[PDB]
Amino acid sequence: ELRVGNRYRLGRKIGSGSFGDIYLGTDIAAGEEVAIKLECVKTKHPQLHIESKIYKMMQGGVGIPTIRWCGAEGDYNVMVMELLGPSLEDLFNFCSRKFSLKTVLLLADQMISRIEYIHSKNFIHRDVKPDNFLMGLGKKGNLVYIIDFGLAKKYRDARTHQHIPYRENKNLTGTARYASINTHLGIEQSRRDDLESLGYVLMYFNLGSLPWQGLKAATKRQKYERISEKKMSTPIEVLCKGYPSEFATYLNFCRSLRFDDKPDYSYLRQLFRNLFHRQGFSYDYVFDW
Amino acid sequence: DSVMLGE
Repeated sequence: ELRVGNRYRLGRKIGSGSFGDIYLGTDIAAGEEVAIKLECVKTKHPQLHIESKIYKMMQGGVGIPTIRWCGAEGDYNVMVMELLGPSLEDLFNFCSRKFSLKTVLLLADQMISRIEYIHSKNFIHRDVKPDNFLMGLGKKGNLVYIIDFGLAKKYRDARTHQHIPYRENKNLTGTARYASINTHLGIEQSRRDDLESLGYVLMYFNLGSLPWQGLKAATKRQKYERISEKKMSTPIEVLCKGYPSEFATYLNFCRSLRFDDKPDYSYLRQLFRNLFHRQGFSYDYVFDW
Repeated sequence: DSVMLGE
């Protein structure tokens, strides 16, 4: 029977990450279910062992999945991880693509925290999006995890904290729907851009849809140019009309951060915590689902 | 193509 690491029975495909497909797995020794990411050993741009080293630098951080085993076998580099619960995109679909304000605010607090923690370990994520956050299991069911470090990179030197240099005219790789404006302009990404994408994720949870989502084109890049100029031609005040102003204040703050600015995470988290208490919700971690 | 990883 098909086994990787001579211990993890391979199951159906359960998604597709960056530079690699994800499979359900079973630990035959424990009976525990796992996630298995595969990368063809003979790729010209190998990544999986880099991503697993980053996962190893990130361990201990709250909401970071554990790495069970990493190796090579057959046609694949193999990375085995802790299996988590549904993704935030899955759960958004589960709730008929509408979240309560309270759930948006509970998620926003935890997602800023995940991102700040990655930043404190000298890395930016660069693919902030609903599929890349997953809820925990059982006793960790109220905890938001961040996954997929296949596009992560150092934004600063690990000993001097010297920030990476500013660059322009980059053909960048991301998720078009959630990318920040600066990425659409070819600018080197940095801490500001993770939090800007979170802000679009928040408005996505709020609306069901984004104004630049579901556009018609033929070619791929000309579908990307249409997303880029609809996103840019949509003022934050018009995207966030009818909603509490904290979502616009959030997005406005992120676009006015400079390339190498350290974000004031505590300010942003406080924006949403203040509205949460003004609304009279209680931080009892009860999400919509 | 808007939520696929791409360029």
